[PDB]
Amino acid sequence: QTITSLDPNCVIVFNKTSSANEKSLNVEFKRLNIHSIIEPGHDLQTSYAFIRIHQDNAKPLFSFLQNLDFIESIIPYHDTELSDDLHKLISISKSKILEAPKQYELYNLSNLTNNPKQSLYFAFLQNYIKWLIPFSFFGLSIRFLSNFTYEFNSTYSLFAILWTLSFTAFWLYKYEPFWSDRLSKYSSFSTIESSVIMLKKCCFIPVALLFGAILLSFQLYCFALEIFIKQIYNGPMISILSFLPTILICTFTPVLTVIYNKYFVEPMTKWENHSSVVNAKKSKEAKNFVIIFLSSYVPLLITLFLYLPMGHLLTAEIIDTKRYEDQFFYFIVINQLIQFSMEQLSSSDMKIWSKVKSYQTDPWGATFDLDANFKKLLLQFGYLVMFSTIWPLAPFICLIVNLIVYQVDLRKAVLYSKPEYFPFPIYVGLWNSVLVMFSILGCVITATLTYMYQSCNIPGVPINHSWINIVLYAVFIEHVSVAIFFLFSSILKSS
Amino acid sequence: QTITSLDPNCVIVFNKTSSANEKSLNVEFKRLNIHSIIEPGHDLQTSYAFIRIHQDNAKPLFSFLQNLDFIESIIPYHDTELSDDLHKLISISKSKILEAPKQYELYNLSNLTNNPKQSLYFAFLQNYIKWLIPFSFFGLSIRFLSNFTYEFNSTYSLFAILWTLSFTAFWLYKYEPFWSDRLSKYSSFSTIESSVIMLKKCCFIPVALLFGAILLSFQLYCFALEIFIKQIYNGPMISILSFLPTILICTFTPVLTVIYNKYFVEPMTKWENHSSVVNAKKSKEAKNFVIIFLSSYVPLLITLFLYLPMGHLLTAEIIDTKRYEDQFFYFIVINQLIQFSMEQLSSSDMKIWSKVKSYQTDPWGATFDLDANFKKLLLQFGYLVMFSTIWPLAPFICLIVNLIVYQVDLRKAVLYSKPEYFPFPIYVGLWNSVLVMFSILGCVITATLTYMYQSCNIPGVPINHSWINIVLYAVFIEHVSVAIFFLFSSILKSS
Repeated sequence: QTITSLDPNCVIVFNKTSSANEKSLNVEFKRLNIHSIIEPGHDLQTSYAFIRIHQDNAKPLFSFLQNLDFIESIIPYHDTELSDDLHKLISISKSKILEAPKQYELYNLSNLTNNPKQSLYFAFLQNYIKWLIPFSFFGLSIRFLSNFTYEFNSTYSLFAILWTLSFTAFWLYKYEPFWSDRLSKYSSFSTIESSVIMLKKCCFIPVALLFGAILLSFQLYCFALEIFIKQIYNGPMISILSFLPTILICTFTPVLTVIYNKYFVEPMTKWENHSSVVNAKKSKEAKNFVIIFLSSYVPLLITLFLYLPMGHLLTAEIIDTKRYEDQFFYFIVINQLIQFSMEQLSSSDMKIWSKVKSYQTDPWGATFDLDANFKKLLLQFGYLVMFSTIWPLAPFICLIVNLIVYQVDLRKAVLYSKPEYFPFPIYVGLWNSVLVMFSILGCVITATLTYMYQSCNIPGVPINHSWINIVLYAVFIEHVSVAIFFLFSSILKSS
Repeated sequence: QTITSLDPNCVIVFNKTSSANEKSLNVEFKRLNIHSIIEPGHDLQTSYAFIRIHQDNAKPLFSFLQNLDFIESIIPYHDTELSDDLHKLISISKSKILEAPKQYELYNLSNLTNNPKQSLYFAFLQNYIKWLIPFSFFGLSIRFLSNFTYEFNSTYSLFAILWTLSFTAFWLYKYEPFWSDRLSKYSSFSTIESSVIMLKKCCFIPVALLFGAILLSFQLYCFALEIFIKQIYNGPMISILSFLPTILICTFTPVLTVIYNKYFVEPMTKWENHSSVVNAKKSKEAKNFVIIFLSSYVPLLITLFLYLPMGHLLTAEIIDTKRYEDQFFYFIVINQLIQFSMEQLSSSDMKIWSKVKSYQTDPWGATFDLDANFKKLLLQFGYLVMFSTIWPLAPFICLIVNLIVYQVDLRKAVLYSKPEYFPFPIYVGLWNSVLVMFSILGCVITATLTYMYQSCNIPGVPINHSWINIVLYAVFIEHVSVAIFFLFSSILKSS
């Protein structure tokens, strides 16, 4: 018998160190009911177990495997016909690439892959693209038909606020209920398988605040150094010194992140002692999102809320009128492009063996990480909601990047990602609250920015207002946005 | 057979105009299974039906009554043993009146009467008294031990904010879930027995805003008239003209609310066309709370936030240093006292007949109104949360009034109120959101008042700050309070 003729439904990868003992021999007798073949693993301390299971002899095998406690991992490998079906789904997906993804495609993927975790992220991306199409069209129209005042235009900002609140409410209370119903409704088997915890988690707030203060102070100092070298420093090599601010932040941020995770995030997450590992990973992601937030948006907020307004004060011991334009260009086009760029057995038996090996070793063969894929989308959303009023072409670039990212991620998560959910039944959370916070913050910042710079004294865009009126308007916009979001949430929840 | 020997468990009161037709005989024929006695009602167009039911022949009778559509009301009248037990419970309640009511008494009351609404209201009052006892002791201590600066003391204000947030969170997420579990857990029979509705309700927001603007403008005009009369008016009858402001406000508020209800609240509520009459009553109460809020809290807010600070500005075309003191005294002692003050058959057969008469006619015999009894408590809570920093004796007066009100309301709702829930099983909402709003607003107002008047230039208590810092502090306190409330809610909900 050969692996190809077997058409395995699952691989029981165990450490070959334990398979040196006859436990691997014993599990063969335990598998007297279903065919199995054992082959050496990727390394000398692993050995694959290509087995085929049905809906009948599924629960006993996993009930044994739970107590076996000598298995490295378990993968619900796709068989030949399922692999062909998913290849055909991908082939249908690649055609009409420029067109928005269609809902019925996601239903086929959810019925075939049976992965609610993938379905949730892909539904979020589909909703994002569908809502971004009208925003992209509106941005193009306001940029071209109303090119006279394409920067900080009142109508575009009203549309941005309304679109942000409506999209957040619609996703939270009209689509996410349906799609997350599949998280527990199907929940066939994730192959991975109280108040004191919340009290302990609250104790990390001062630590996050302190580290955010450290990061903010360093970034402010780096901005001061950059403005120094670019305005009032008269050295010969201007260009060479211009790289110092970028390398300084690009070397301090990873160091701060690594010390943060090594000494604060990991020990405190261990101290919390979460029941399930998924909760521990979610808590670590939530704690680590503060650094990402303060490293992604802080430079633009410093350039906009400070620098441009208060530059005239710091003349004693001419501001760049277009600094924010190129900064936003770099953070909305170049940065997203970079992120996309960096992120004796027979031939068929060897193909299956290499597929399992890629599932176990290669970075693209790792299991679908919903958190790391939601984080990039939410960061792009924050960029599109907080600063699209600067450049109305941000929705269009975001839409194009989203289409490319969707077409790449579908292929990766379907063909190469290690499966997690079996077809046969056997025995979002943080990114919603972060999305809501991003929506409110984006509405506030957009309204405040357009109040500030609609009649700004800087040519081609100081403020004809005071530091009191701006803050009062920001508070008013925050309150009105919260009220509008509450009304939308109630209206959509009643359905 | 006599009514006393019958010991009725329920009265089927039907209109005697319909009982002129032989339907009174038809229901008697249906009542061939359980004993029944029919007597003339309170008026010539009503007739009582003293009947006794058990858990067996109860559902068919009530299904007949539902199909009958000629009944006036149905009352689960207490029998002799239940009446004696409730009399004993009241007799136990009256003793230890000055002591806080005990939980086992409420457990006995809920087991005997089986009324979830009464249990909920009395649980709220019990929790309120229990939480107000330490606040009362703290107020006494700060008034007497720290009498030097008893007005607007920082420690008392911090305690007020913390106590408010903790009380709201504890009631919402530790006691209310348990007590409201009995709302549907028992739910034996209330004898009374979607997106378009929410959209239609939202259309009333501009109407409420317009009416609130009208009321606020009128109250501001009357405040200006009062300050003119008492400060810049040199007429002979200074005392007689002092009554005119109060007379004007007390005649304009009732006509304003009567036109509000007759022209706006009723037509719009009918337009929404709520399925249940309970929802209609709740919606009518919610819209009418804006007028009550603006009639109760605005004058003190006008006296504190305005008048005292800006009195010097309006000197041209000496402010009362104790105006707010006497106003708070009147609104926290006298007003609550006024509210409490203003709010051939045998002898036993006559007693039962008169009891049914009182159930059907007398105002104290009306069914227990949870909304009208929650509203008074919430208004007192709003006063105590917004303005107790002025006079630290407010918690003590509130506790005394609450104990008296509880001892009166237990007797009323137990002995005299018409019952709604049967023992045999047969086939809060607005005041929580209002409570949370009162908590946040009270924290904000207390903090702002303490900031303003701790170092006020008015003797015996202009502001050493500006109109910017005060608003900034108010916004900061609102955000901090909402964050603290969210943390408390999460901590208590995880349990």
